[PDB]
Amino acid sequence: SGFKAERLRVNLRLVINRLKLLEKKKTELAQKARKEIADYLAAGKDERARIRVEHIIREDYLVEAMEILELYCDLLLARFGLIQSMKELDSGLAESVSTLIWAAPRLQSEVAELKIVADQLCAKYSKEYGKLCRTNQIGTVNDRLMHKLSVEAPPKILVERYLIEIAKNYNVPYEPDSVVMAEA
Amino acid sequence: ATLKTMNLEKISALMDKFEHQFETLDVQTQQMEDTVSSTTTLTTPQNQVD
Amino acid sequence: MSNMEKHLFNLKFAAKELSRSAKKCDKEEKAEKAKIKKAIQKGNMEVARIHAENAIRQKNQAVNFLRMSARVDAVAARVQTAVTMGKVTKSMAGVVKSMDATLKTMNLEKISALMDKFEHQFETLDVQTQQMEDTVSSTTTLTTPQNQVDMLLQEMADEAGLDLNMELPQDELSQRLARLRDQV
Amino acid sequence: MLLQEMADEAGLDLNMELPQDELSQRLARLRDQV
Repeated sequence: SGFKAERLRVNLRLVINRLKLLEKKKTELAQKARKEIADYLAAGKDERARIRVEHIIREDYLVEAMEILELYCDLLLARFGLIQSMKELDSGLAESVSTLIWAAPRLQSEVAELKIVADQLCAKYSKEYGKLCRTNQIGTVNDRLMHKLSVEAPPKILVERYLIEIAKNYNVPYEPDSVVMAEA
Repeated sequence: ATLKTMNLEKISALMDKFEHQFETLDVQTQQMEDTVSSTTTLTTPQNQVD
Repeated sequence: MSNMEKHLFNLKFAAKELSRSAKKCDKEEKAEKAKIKKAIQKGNMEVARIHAENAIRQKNQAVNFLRMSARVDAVAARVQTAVTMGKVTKSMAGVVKSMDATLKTMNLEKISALMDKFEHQFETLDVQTQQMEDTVSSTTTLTTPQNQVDMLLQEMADEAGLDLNMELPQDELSQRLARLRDQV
Repeated sequence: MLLQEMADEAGLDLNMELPQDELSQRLARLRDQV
């Protein structure tokens, strides 16, 4: 198998600590980035402000995804007894285990330990289950997290709404795209 | 180099060991302090302290 | 000096060198401003312009040097953390191994044994002093007759105004528990 | 076990108990397919 329970336990703790730092850091970098949007709006460079807002939306979704994975790591730590007890997958862990396996190849650039967590879960359960997770053929990965780590561009109505609210907060004039706002 | 030869897993291990060994050295001082307390039990009667 | 401490020293030095460069630009921008004044009074408008360009170029150089100085400092502050927490981590790794050795060669069972022995041997050395003190008491029995000590104690008690009789010999929970033991 | 011990001290994740290009594999498939 190659499964070592203390590898899984140690790395789940490391993943939580690293995600808790990245949430904080990426939240602060969004504060700095929203002022940059106001600067483009003040300069009347609205078409670039739209594209810079897509960066902020993606990092905001990412932070919300990190909060979900930090919760599923802490759930596996809370019910770690069941992992090392049974050989079958408990139904209460199914969402958590499948999601962490699905997320790992997306997040492994930033959270190196999450690669190791997924490896260990794919050792404890079958390599086959480990494949059904990565494709969500298993039909168990958390939908709300899959949405937040999608590669698609934001809805253009969201981009406009972001600009409107940033414009308000920094007291900068902005007029949204009527062609987009008609789709509301 | 340093983050290779002392990776976070190896640090986690070291920290857990550190803590567990200080739990031991507290069990040890407790039982030394109870050995001295019973050895000198006639020099400090409870009622005289009270 | 550690290889990181060499880098830390070089960064701290470079931050100061930049800060000095900014001060030198402030000094020279103040000097060029004085030369514009003189050149205007003499109607040397070409020379006035040359000094004007110098003054504006050193005003702006100063800001650049000052901003880089700030960045190099921030880095140096963070390499300082790495140097310190390196030393702390190595000291704590040392502690862990020297305590690991000592807790092997003096384990808690061996300590328990040592402590019991210690106590039992001091019980012995109390039996020993008791029987030395009784050997001296009987050897010198004629030098201190009982009645002379009793009479001196009574005399000293009379002078002290104390009613306690010195010829005669001189808690409840214990007595309650004693009665219980016999009653069952 | 000695290789694993030395790898642990080196901070290397490579497992030493277990055993440890594409053009070759493409051409192999071609040979069988014809």
